[PDB]
Amino acid sequence: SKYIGTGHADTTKWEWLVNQHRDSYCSYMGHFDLLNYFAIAENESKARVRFNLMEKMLQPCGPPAD
Amino acid sequence: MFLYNLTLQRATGISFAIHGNFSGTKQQEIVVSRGKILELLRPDPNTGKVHTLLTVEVFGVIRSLMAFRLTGGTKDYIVVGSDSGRIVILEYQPSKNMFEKIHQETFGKSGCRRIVPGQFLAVDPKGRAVMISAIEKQKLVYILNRDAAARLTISSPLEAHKANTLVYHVVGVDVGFENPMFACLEMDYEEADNDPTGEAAANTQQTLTFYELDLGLNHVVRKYSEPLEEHGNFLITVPGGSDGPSGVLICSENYITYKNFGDQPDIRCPIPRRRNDLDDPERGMIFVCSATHKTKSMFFFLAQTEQGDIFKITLETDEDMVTEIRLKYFDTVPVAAAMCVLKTGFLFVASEFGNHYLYQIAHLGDDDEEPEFSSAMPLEDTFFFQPRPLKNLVLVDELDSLSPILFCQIADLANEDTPQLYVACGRGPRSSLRVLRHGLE
Amino acid sequence: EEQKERKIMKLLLKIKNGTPPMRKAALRQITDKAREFGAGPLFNQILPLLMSPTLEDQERHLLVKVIDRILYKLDDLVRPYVHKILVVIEPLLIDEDYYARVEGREIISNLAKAAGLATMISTMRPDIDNMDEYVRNTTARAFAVVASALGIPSLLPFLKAVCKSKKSWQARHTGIKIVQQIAILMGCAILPHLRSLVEIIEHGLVDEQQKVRTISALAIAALAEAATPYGIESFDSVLKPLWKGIRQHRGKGLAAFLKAIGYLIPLMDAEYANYYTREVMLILIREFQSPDEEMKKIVLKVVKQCCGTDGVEANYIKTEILPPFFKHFWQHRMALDRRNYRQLVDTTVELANKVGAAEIISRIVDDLKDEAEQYRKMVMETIEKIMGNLGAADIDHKLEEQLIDGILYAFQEQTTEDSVMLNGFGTVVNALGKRVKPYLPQICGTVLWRLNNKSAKVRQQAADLISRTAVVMKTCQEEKLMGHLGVVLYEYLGEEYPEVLGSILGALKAIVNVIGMHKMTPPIKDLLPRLTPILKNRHEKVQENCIDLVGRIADRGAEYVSAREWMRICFELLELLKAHKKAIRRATVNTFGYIAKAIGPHDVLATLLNNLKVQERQNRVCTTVAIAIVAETCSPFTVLPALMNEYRVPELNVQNGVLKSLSFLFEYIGEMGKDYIYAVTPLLEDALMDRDLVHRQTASAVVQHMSLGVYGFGCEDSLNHLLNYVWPNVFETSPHVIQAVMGALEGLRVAIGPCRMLQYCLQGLFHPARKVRDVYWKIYNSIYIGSQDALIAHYPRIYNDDKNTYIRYELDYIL
Amino acid sequence: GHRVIVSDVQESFIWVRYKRNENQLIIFADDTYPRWVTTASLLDYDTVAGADKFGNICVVRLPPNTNDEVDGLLNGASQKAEVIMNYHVGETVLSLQKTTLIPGGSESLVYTTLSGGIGILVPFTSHEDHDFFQHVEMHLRSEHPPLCGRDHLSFRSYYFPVKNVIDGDLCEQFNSMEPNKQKNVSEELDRTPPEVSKKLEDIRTRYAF
Amino acid sequence: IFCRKQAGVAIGRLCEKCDGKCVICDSYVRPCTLVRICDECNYGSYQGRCVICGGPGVSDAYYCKECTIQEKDRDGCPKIV
Amino acid sequence: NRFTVAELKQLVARPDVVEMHDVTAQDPKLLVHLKATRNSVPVPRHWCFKRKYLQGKRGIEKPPFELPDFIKRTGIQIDIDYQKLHDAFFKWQTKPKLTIHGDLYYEGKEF
RNA sequence: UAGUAUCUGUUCUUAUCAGUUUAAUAUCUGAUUCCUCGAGGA
RNA sequence: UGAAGCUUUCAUACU
Ligand SMILES: CO[C@@]1(C)C[C@@](C)(O)[C@H](O)[C@@H](/C=C\C(C)=C\C[C@H]2O[C@@H](C)[C@H](NC(=O)/C=C\[C@@H](C)OC(C)=O)C[C@@H]2C)O1
Ligand SMILES: [Zn+2]
Ligand SMILES: [Zn+2]
Ligand SMILES: [Zn+2]
Repeated sequence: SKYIGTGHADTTKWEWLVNQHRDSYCSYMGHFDLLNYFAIAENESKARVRFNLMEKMLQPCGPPAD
Repeated sequence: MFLYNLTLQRATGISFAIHGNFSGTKQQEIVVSRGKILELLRPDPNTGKVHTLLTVEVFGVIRSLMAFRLTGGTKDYIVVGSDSGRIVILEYQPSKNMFEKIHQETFGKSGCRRIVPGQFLAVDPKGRAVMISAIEKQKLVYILNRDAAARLTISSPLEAHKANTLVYHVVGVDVGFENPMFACLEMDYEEADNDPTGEAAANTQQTLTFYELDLGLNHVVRKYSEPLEEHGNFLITVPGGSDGPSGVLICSENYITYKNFGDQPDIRCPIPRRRNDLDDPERGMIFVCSATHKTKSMFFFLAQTEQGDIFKITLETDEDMVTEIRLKYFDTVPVAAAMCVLKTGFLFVASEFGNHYLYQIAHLGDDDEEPEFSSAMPLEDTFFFQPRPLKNLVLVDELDSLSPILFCQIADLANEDTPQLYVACGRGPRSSLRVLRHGLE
Repeated sequence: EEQKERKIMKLLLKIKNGTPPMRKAALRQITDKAREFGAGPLFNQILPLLMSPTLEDQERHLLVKVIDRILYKLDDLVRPYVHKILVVIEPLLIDEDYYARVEGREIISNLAKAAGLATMISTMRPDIDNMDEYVRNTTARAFAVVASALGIPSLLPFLKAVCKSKKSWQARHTGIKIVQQIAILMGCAILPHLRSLVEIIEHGLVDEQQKVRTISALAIAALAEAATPYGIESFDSVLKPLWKGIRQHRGKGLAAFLKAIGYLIPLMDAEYANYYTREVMLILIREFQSPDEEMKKIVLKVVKQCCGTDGVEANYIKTEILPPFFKHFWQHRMALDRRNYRQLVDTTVELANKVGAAEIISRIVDDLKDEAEQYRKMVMETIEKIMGNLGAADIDHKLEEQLIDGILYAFQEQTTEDSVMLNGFGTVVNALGKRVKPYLPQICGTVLWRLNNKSAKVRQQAADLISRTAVVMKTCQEEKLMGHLGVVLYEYLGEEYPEVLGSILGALKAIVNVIGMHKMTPPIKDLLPRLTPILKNRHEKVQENCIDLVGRIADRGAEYVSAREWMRICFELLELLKAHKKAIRRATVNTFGYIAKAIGPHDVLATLLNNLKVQERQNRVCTTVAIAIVAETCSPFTVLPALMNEYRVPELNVQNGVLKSLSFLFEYIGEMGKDYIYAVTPLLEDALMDRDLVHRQTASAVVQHMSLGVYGFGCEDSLNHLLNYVWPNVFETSPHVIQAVMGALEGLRVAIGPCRMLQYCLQGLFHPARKVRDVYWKIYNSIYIGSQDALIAHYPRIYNDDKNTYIRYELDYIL
Repeated sequence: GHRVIVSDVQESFIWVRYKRNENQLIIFADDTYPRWVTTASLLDYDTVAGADKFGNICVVRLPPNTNDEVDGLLNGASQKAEVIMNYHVGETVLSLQKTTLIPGGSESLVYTTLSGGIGILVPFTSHEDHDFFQHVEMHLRSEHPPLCGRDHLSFRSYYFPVKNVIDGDLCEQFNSMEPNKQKNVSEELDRTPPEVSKKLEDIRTRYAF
Repeated sequence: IFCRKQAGVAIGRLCEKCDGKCVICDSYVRPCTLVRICDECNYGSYQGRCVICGGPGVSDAYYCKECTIQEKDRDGCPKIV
Repeated sequence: NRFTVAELKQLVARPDVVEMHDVTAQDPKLLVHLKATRNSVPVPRHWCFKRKYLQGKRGIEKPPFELPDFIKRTGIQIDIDYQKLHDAFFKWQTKPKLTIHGDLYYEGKEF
C-alpha cells in the first residue's frame, strides 16, 4: 500500500491507466535507446522529447470522472 | 540451439560527458558514457587528437554521471547512478589502467523505476555531499569525508522525500564553505488528480526549491520555495563563494532567468532569434545543454539552442547583487548532448547523432562588432541575430560515430571476395550511407 | 492559570514512560504547543528532569530531541534564560561518557542557533576571566561548540580581540584555548580558516607569560594535527619562534614546543623537512637523557613520526639515530614500564620498516637470551612483528643458527603456557620452510619432551605447535619419527581434560592429513575400531576432530575396514545433523558425504528409507537431509528410482513423507535438478490432483524449490505444465495451502518469467466478484513489486475512449 | 516459398499460408507473447529471429508435424509457436541478417543497433564447448561482477528470462583480470590462463575477425 | 514484525543459536549477501546484537541465495521488532 | 441503472465471453475487454462453487503411481549394476506428455 | 498442550412483496372461519 | 445419473 502504483479491489480504470502511463514515461526517460527511437521518429532533439514527456507527466489520460 | 554472443564494434553514441583530472596529474581527461559502456578519453594538447585510454562494459544503464574532488586533493572521482538500486564511486588507476570501485551504497530495487533514485545526481561544489534523486518523491543525501590515510568515507543516507512531487532537474549550489545547498525544479500534482473539470491541471506552476544540509545537526531541510513564471528545463550552477555570486540560472521556453535567495531580484533575458527564420512561428526556443568555464579572473557560460547556436553568457554583478545578464552569439555547431570546455583552450562537442567534434577556441575575449544583447535593454518583439560560419572556433578533430544505424545490408556489391557492410545511418541533413570493410586504411 | 500549562505539559511524562505511537504524537503536539507554553515553564520543568541523577541513556536522547524541537520553534524568546541553561549543560562536555558529550554539544548547538551570537558572547564573556580552572575549560569547549554551530568567521573578531587583551593573561590563555578546542572539535574543516586562526594566535609564542607560550604551542600543534597532509603555507610565521624556543627553552615548555615541531615536520617538503629535522634532531639527541616518563613517550612518538618521512633516509638514521636509541631504550627497565612498552615496540617496528630488518633484528636478537622474561617477551613480540611485516629474506647461516637455538632455548625455559612462544616458534619455522632440516630432529626432540608429560597444558601447546608446523615438518621428506610422534599421540587418546584431547585430535588429524595410509604405520584396521567409541563423546572439539578423522580414513583408507562398521558409523552420525553448532553440522555433512562415496549408495539408501519409515519427526527430517546428501555425492540417478519405488506403497503419511523428501531434495541439490524434472512431473501431477491438503501444499513447496533451483537452464515447458495444475488452488482458504501456493507462484515468477504471470492475472484483475479481485490483485502486486521494469514490455494494448488517451504511441514508431 | 510471416506492431508473429488454387490466405499459427517487433529474419523453413523496441532478441520455432494444410484456444490461432531463445542486448536492434563474414568461415547471425554497435550470435556445434563456456560465464559472474552494481544474469533477463545464450562479452573480460584472479578462475576449469585465452580466441576467429 | 526502514553501513549480526540461517526465509542452505540494518537498530547499546533475538551477535547475518535472487535484500532493515 | 446480458452483448465486439455475473461488475466494459485479450487464461471456475476445490468424489480407486518405462525396465523390485542404471537413466531418458500454457486442470479432467 | 480434519446427531411453511447485503442465492429487518374424529389442523 | 453446504454435546484421527 505504501508503494506507488499498487492497487486493490476498489481501483478504477482511470487510476490503473494513469499509473501505467506515468511509469511508461519514466521508463522512456530512463532507457537511452527508446528516447533515441522517439527522437528519430518525430524529428526532434532529445532534450525537447524529454521536456515534452515531463510536461505530459502531470495529467496523462485527461482530468478524472464526475 | 545454443548461441554465443560477440561484439564486433562497440557503440559510439554519447549520452553524458564529464571532464576532470582523473589521473591525478595536471592534464585533463574526459569520461563519456555510452548506453552501457564507460570510456575515458584524453585529448592531446600538442596535436589535438583524441585518444581512447580505457573502455569497460558495465552491463547496466547509466543514467547520471558526475565528477567531484575533496578539499586538498589533486584527483577527481566519478559518481555513477544507474538502473540498479546502488550509487557507485569509482577511481581511475593510471598505473593499472582500470577503474577501481571505491564505494557501493544500496538503497532500492533495480530497474528504471518511478520512485527509486538514480535519474538525477547532484554534488556539492566543495565535495562534501552528494544527492541522488528519482523523478518522484524519493531523494537521498550522502555525506562524503576523508580519513587520516586520505581515503574516502561515505555516510548513511539522509531522506528528503515529498509525496506527489515531480522533479525536472537538481543541481548543487555553490556557497562559501557554508552549509551545502541543492536546488530543484519541482511540481506538485496532487490537486490535478482531484479536479474533474481539468482546471487544477492548468494553473499549476513549477517551484524552485532549496534544500539545506545542516552538517552540525545532520538533517536536510526545505528552506526556500518560490513559484516560477513558466515551466523550465535544466538548471545551471553559478560559481559562488569568493569568485562570483551564488545563485542559479533557470533555462526556460524563450527565456533565461537568474535567481538567488535573499534580497536579490529576478533577472530575465529573452533568447535571441535568427533573422528571417524559416521555421514555424508557433514554435518556441529552449536551450539543450550548457558548459561553464571558470577562470581565476572571470567566468562565463556557453549555452546551445535546438538550432545549434551557441551563445556566450556573462553576468554583470555588484559587490553581491547581479544587475544584468548579457548574451552574445558565439558560433553554430551540431546539436550536442554535452559540451566540455577544457583548460588549454579546447571545446569538446559530443553530438546526439553522428560524428563528434573537438574544437580549438581560437579567439579569447571578444573584440568584435556584432551586437551584445542584455536584460537591461528594453523591448516591447524579440532580439535578432545573423548566423554565420565559424569565427571563434577551429575544427581540430572529428570522431566517427555510426549512431544511429537505421538499416544494414551485408553483401559483396564490389568484386572483392569479402562482403562489405552497407549501412544507412544518421538523421536529418546529416544522414549518410556508409560502406564498412574489415581492415586498416 | 499557571499550573494549567504544567499539568498539560506533563506530555513529557506522556513521552518518558509512554508508548512509541503516543511518544511521537505528544512530540508533535508539544512542538505545536511550545510557542504558546513559553520557554519559562517549559525549561523550569525540563532542566530538573534532565538534571535527574539516575536518568537513562535513551530517555536522555529523547529529552534532547524534545529540547531540539521546542528550541527550533521558539527562537528569540530563549534569550533571557540562556545563562541558566548553560549552567546546567556546560557540564556534560567534560563527561567521561562519549554520548553524554554528543548530547551536550547538540543541545548547545541548537541553543546557539535559536539565540544569537551576541547573546551567547554576552553571557559567556564574564566567565572568560574566572580564576577557577574548571570553568575556563567548559567555557572554551562551549565557545568551540558555538563556533562549530554558528561558523568560524562569525567568532573570528571576538577571538582576535580576546587574545590581544592587555588586561589579564587569563583572557589570552582562554582565547588561545578556544582556538585549540575549535581545532580539536572540527578537525579538517578548519582548513579554509587556518591562516586566520594562525595569525590570531601566533603572537603568543613570544609572550612574557610562560602559560601563554605553552598554550600557544599546544594550539599550534592542534591546528597542525587537524590540517595534515595540507596546511603548510599557513604555518610560516611560527617556524622561527618555535625553533628558537626549542633552542632556548627547557622543561614542560620545551616538551610542548617539541610536540609542535613533530606535528609540523610531516607537512614540509624534502628540503625543509630534511633541514628542520637536523635542528630538532640535535635538540632531541640532547634530550634523550631527561627524566619524566611522559618525555620518553613524546620522544618516541616524535621519532616514529619523523623517521617515517621521505626527507629522512636510512643512511642518516643508521648513522645517527640507531646507536643512542638502542643504547638508551632497550633495557628491562623499559620492559617493566608498561606505559611506554607498546610505544617502544611500535617505534622499533616502524624503524625496521624503513632502515631494514637485519640491523634491528640482530641488535635485539642477541638479547633473546636474558635473565628477565619480560625483556624476553618484548624482544620476541618485536621480532615476530618485524618478521610478519617483512618476512625473513635476509637470514644468514649464522643468523639462522642463532634464531633456532634461541627459540629452542626459549621454548623449554617456559613457566606458564603462553601464546607468544607458540606463535613465535610457528611463524619462524613457517618462514624458514624447507631450510630447517637438522633443527627438525632438534625440534622433534623438543616437542617430544614437551608432549611426554607435565599437566597437559604443556601437552596441548605442543599439540598446537605440531598442528601448525606439520606441513613444513613433512615438506622435507621426514615422516618416520613423524610416525614416532603419531604413536605417542595415539597413546595419548584417553584424557580426562577435553581441552587437551581437542589439541591431541587436531595434531593427529594434521599428521594423517599429510601421511599416506601406506606408510601411516599404525594399521588403519587397528586405529578405527579404537576411534569409533570416541564419536559418542559430548565435547565439541573432540566430536569435530573425531568426525574429521573418520572422514579422512573413509575417504582414503576405505579398503581396510570391513564395511558394516562404516554403516554403523554413518547411522550414528545421523544424529549429529541436528547439532546446534554450525561447525559440527558442517563436518558431519562432509564425513557423511565421504562415507557414502566410499561404501556405495545402495545399502545406505535402503537403510535410510527404512529409517525414514519408522521414527519421530526430527529423525525423519535428518534422514531426509541424509538422503539428499547421498543423492548429491552419488548422482541422483542412483537414488531417484529407489525413492520413486517407495511412493508406490499404498498408505497415507507415506506419500506425504515422499513429498517432503522430494521438496528438501530439490531445495538441497539446486542446479543439479535440471536433469530430473521430467521424472517427477507425473508424481507432482498426481499429488496436485490429490484431495489431501498436505499433498497439495507439499507439491507446491516442491514446485517452488524446483523452480528456484533451475533458472537459466531452459526447463520452462515442465514448469508451465505444472503451473497449469498449481493455479486452480488460488481460491483456497486454508492458510498453509495458500502460503505454499504464493511461494510457488513467486518461484515461477523467476523461473518462468513475469509475462506468463501477467497473462494469468489479466482476466481476473477486473472480475465482478470481490473475492477474485482480492486474490488476483494480491498476486499482481507480488508480481509488480519484483520486476516492475520488465512489465513495461508486456502490458496489453488498451484503446482510447472519448475522454482519455491510453495508447502508448512511442512504441508504435517504426524506423 | 510456401509460407508468409507477418509482424504485428504489438503482437509478435503470425504464420499464413497462401492457397494457390483456392486463392485464400489462412492463418495457421501465432505466438503466445506480446512483442513490439522492430525487425525479423528467417533462419529456416520453421524458425524466425525477431527483435524488439525494448532491446531484446528472440528466436521462435514451429512444433513438429503441425498440418501445413488448414481449411483459437487463447483468443488466437489454434496452433502455437514455441520460444527457444531469449536475450536482452541493452540496445534497440533494427537489422538482423544471416551471413558469412570471413572467406572460408561459418554462418552467423549479425545484428545492428541504434547506438552504432555491431554484434553476432553464433551457434555451438558440440556439447563440450557449450559446457566449458557455460562454466566460464558462471565463474565470471561471481568473481568479476559488473562495475555499476548490476546483476549480470538479471540484466540479460530484463524483460524475459535468458534462454540458451552465453554472454561472450562477459567471458572475454577474463583476459583483462589480474593474474591472481585469472589463476583462481582457471584452476576451477582444470586449465591454465593461456589455454582459456586460446579457447576464447578460437570461437571468435572461427566466425568473425 | 520487520523494522524495514532504509538502512546504511551497520552490519547485521546473528547469535550463536541461529548462525547461518536466513533472516527472511529462515533457511539452512547457501548464504549470499551480507545483511545491512538501519542506524536506529544499531544505535547505542544495540550495536552488534542479533537481528532476530537482540542477544549477543557472534557472526554476520546473511540473506540466503534464494532471497537475493528474488531481491528480498532490497526491502529494508530486517531487524525483527 | 445496470446493463442486461443481451444489452451488453450488443455493445461488445465479442459477445460469447459475456456471462451471467458480468453485468454486475463495477466496470463491465473493461471486464469484457480484458476477457477478450489474445492471451490471459480465465479464472479457476470454482470461485462460485460451495464445495470449495478438489475432493467431491472418493468413489474412484487409484493404483500406485506407475514408474516410468525405463525405470521399470531397470528391474527394481542380489546383484545390482550401476553403469546400467546410469547409461539407462541418461541414454534411455524420454520426455513425458507436457501441456500448453492455456490449458488448465479441473476436478473431473483426469477421467 | 489447543488448532484442523473425518464419521454420528440436528439442520428452520412447496404461503406473498419491500429494505440492508450478496456475483446471485442464502442471512437479517418490516408488511400481508372452515374441515376432520370435547380434541387436532388450516 | 448429479448438486452433502451450516452448526455442536458428539465421538475418532493428524499436528
Ligand atoms: C530449537 O531451536 C531452534 C528451533 C531455534 C533457534 C534458531 O533458536 C535454534 O538456533 C535452531 C537451531 C537448531 C535447529 C534445529 C535449527 C536449524 C537446523 O535444524 C536442523 C534440525 C535442520 N537439519 C538440517 O539442516 C538437515 C541437514 C543438516 C545437516 O544441515 C544441512 C545443511 O544439511 C535444519 C537446520 C540446519 O533451532
Ligand atoms: Zn531498524
Ligand atoms: Zn538471536
Ligand atoms: Zn532467505
